Amino acid sequence: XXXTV
Amino acid sequence: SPMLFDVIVIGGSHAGQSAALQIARARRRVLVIDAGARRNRFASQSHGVIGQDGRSPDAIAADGKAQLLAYPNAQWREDSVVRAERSDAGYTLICASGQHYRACQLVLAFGVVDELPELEGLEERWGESVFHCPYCHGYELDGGRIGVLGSGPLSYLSAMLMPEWGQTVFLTDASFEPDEEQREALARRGVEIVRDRIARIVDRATVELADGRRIAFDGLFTMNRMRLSSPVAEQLGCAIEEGPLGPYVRTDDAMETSTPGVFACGDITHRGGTVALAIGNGALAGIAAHRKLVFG
Ligand SMILES: Cc1cc2nc3c(=O)[nH]c(=O)nc-3n(C[C@H](O)[C@H](O)[C@H](O)COP(=O)(O)OP(=O)(O)OC[C@H]3O[C@@H](n4cnc5c(N)ncnc54)[C@H](O)[C@@H]3O)c2cc1C
Ligand SMILES: [Cl-]
Repeated sequence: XXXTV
Repeated sequence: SPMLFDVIVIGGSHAGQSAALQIARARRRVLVIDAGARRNRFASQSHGVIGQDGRSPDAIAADGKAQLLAYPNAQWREDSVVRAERSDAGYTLICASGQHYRACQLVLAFGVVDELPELEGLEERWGESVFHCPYCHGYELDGGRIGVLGSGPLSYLSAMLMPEWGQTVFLTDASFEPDEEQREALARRGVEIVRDRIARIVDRATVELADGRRIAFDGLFTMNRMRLSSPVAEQLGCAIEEGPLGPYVRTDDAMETSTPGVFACGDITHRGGTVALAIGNGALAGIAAHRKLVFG
């Protein structure tokens, strides 16, 4: 991951 | 009238199949209701799933469905859930076909829908030369030229990440101006910034700018917004939170939503986004749904 992870 | 199940899974892709499989293996009656439109139906290959790297997404989905339905106590309907209600007799589901189904518990696994930037030519290239996730499609660009299509503050992060996969141009599209510190960071990552508004995408992945310049790329990335596939979560009063790229259904660390007996997995949850993540949190949701069946 919903983003950078 | 309506058929009774212990658990109904709404959505029959990777997350829903993984959840449904745990319940099937617990010898409970589980029904999957699936509308047949997976998020990844645009790319011809899937990557990043150990044991399935390179395989066709349709084949992955097909194998999973067949091995779930090998359990007599698992069933499938090709249909769309339009309305969900909480009654004393658990949950009641009404489908686009008119069918009603009832369950003690629900697993929401209906995925998200990509809302693509309004750029001429982008939609027809989606999943072929325009992508969302570099872990899924970066490798195959072979270290070539990559355009990051800017769409607000978060695109900066994408631009910083993309040099891992090739020479990156941050096409801000006259929408976001990196600050001083951001411009320096982008500079040391070797990211070129192009600020001109974009007219359209032509060729495979060539960007035509407002001044007529054309910049050819081997692939383009967008950090586009996404919506929930279904209002069902909202109808059941599940807490929905606004993430960086759109809404997700809130869950505890066992995949239970704010509404008891309703669980959620896959892209609609906070830490979804890839097939591997969906398989894992789907399995978690299924075991958790079963535990609640048994212990209340
Ligand atoms: C172009 C593209 C390429 C991608 N490539 C990769 C890759 O290579 N590797 C990777 O790990 N990830 C990839 N992804 C990400 C991946 O597609 C998702 O992480 C994953 O499919 C999510 O699974 P899900 O089971 O959470 O959602 P989905 O796969 O989107 O499936 C949800 C299902 O629920 C159904 N549904 C929706 N609403 C209803 C309703 N009201 N009633 C009944 N059914 C409903 C849908 O029709 C759909 O079948 C890619 C995404 C895109 C867009
Ligand atoms: Cl993608």
